[PDB]
Amino acid sequence: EIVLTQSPATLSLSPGERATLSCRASSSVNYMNWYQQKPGQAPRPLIYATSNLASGIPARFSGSGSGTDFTLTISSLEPEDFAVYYCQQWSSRTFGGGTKLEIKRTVAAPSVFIFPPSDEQLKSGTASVVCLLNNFYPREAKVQWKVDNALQSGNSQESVTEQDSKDSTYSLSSTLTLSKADYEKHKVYACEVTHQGLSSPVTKSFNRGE
Amino acid sequence: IVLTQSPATLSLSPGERATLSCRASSSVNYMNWYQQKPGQAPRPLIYATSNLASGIPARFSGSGSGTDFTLTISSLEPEDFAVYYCQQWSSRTFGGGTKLE
Amino acid sequence: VQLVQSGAEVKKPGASVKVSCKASGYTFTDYNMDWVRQAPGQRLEWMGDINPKYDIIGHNPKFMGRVTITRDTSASTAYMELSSLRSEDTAVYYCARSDRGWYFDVWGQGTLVTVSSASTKGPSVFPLAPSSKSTSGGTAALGCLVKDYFPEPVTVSWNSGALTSGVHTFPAVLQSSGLYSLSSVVTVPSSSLGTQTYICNVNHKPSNTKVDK
Amino acid sequence: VQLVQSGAEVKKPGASVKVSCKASGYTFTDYNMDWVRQAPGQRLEWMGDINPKYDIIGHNPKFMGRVTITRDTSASTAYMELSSLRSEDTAVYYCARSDRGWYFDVWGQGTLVTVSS
Amino acid sequence: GLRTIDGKKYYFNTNTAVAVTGWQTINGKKYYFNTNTSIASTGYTIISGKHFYFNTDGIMQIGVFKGPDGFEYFAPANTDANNIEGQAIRYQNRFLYLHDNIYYFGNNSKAATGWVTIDGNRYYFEPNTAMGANGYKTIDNKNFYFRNGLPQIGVFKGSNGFEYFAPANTDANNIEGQAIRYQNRFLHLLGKIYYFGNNSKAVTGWQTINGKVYYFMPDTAMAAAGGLFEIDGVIYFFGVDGVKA
Repeated sequence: EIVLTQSPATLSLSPGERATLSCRASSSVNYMNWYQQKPGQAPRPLIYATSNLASGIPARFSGSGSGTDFTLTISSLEPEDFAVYYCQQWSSRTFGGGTKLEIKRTVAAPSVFIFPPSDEQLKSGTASVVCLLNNFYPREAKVQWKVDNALQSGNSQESVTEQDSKDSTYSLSSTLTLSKADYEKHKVYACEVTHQGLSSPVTKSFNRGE
Repeated sequence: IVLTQSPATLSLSPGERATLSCRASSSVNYMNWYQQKPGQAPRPLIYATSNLASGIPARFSGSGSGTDFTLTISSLEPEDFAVYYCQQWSSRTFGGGTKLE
Repeated sequence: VQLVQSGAEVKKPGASVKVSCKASGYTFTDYNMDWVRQAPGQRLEWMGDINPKYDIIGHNPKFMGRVTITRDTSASTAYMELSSLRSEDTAVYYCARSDRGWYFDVWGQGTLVTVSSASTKGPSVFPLAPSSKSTSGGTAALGCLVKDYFPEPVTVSWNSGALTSGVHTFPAVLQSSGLYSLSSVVTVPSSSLGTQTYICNVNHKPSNTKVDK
Repeated sequence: VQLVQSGAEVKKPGASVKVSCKASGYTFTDYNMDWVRQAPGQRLEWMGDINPKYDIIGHNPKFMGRVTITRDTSASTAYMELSSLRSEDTAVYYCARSDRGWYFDVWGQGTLVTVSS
Repeated sequence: GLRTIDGKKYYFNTNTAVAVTGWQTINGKKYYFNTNTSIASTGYTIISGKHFYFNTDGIMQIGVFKGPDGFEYFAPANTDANNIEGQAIRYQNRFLYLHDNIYYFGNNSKAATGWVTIDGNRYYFEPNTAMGANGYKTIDNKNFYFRNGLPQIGVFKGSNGFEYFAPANTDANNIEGQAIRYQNRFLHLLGKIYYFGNNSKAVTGWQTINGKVYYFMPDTAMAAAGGLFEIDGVIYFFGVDGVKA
């Protein structure tokens, strides 16, 4: 029965500002435990019961709620507090889906760079083309592969870096992969980038070769 | 467990009543019936007892309880002349059947 | 007071796995041990717990058919055994301790179990050619592509540890082939060939392969 | 939906004939097979039925030592064998389904198996 | 030192000072004596809002025991919200292995009553003790053989002999693992051969079937076949299908 729901999937605020996390339950529950997790680290216990906090937790974090709705709140954010926050009900030991608390900063336009495949890779029967978007914000971006202006929406995989610690930007890598077969008979390889910081789409090209 | 039937051979004309039964020498819960035209494989008619499927007309009314089980055909038809076998599902035993001429 | 779990075991579908949890700094009989996994980026999933004193075990109905938790008081170790592994069992399995039945006080560092038909394979590392500081923007960027390895994890550094500024190592993406692939990049000024030659250091421990490109 | 059997085979007494039944149009592991012998001008008599749990069950004591039934799920096919064959087992062998344990949904074409010398 | 008076335990301590009250630890085992009546609590007993169970001798025991609202889980002292030994706790949608018996608790922390479907499989918890049923039981004139709450498949010994607990859809849309009607035909299961009479019971001992001799294990009803056998003082050789030579 009991399903926990994190009300804001992502929350983008700035340090020094007050923050609120909500965790609404499908039914009436007595207690709610809040956790925390950095990337590459195990979840660290933040709050237990509802109000009571754990050791090593500053007096910033407060916790309160009743019945269906519970709210985790941070009086004043400091650069370290930005992370994912899960809730939990003990009797059923179900977890929420997490709220990612990110650093809000000004819009930042991406720097776009294109990379041709390597020599040793070609002779092996495969060709990988990479498109890189560097130091941009917000995370939302659409990368559109075109091959001789033919858009393929099916042949590519993307990955994105975590928010940078120094300038709070993201970076994205998009890679088009096809066998050496179905490669040499096309000429121009282009990467179309769309982002909130770009007045119009930015396209980076690649040639038949050479 | 052996079951027996009342009519083995039967010669009738289209448009006449047809009643044939199968009696088990032991108390039995359900019974099936199977039609078979010459040359081609058997055809299921009745299952459990008062049930039918696989496209049979509504005139087929299977009935029975305990030992004696009976099949009913309210109206005969020319293309319906075939052999009618009865079967016990649990013991997985059939019977002699009945022929139509 | 810390918990220490096994290392990253890697199995193929249908096999089983043994994860341990070395309780230290307290009376092992006092508390309970909860097992909690986390599929890549997915919400935390609770599997089962054990009471060291009375041999009381409780599962999560999802794993009723396969998970089994055991106990070794003298060794102060907790165990869980997933059997008949599905390809969807790849996750980080954690080991946690209950404080008077409120929250998880101490956590293990997690143990990685990878389930896949793929066989262990080291990466090929390909250069990324850079040449574009044309007019308005001075900064240029290069990297290395770490392709077709298995399993996770890989680490990458630049120039044998010298560089930290501008380095971005991307999370691995899982290919349709069952192999992983990632790229590592670095942003640098006007330097070209003959100046500040950059070196890419790729290490894949489970394959015992070291490649500097 | 249809159950297709193998062709007509005719051999000498003291041999073995393996009849196959190819399922069509349905999941082969949600129902059980079945086999029945109909000798010329004779009643129907049951032989055995395989199950998706690889229990080859129901040998008629008259056929317990003679018969061997098998299953090939990878090909969605069924099989039936008969050893120590005699000139009395000349008949037509049918397959059959089992609808929720009822009445055999569909039957096979019926394989001609006659034995003489 | 306690002494039973008219079927009621009173703890009189030692000095013949007549009575005491409250929680008491008498030889490791913990009692509670009614505050007003000084009687050792017995059965389901509510104390300051928290629930407890005590056996007929007033001894507190941990386990899944029947309360006015259904079976509750009285648990160790650090399971849920700093509970205390033998206190009922909240236990929602989780399995509980206890003394090698299974329990499952629903949305309001109560054990299952009889038949209950849990995430695809059909468990039967004994309505008497709430634990997942083990062995041969009969529900609604339908027979089953349970292991840890789940009906098993196979030839197992029952009240009226060996029954063949078949999978679902094998005989009159039977439930999975329910006993069926199996009359006058052999059965090969897990490499072992069986034979069932007109009463759907696997025969045992020496049985002649179709002009041939068979011997079936008294304990498992499995047919003896594959090699030599010493069935009580005499050596016999059975074939592969169970035919003695």
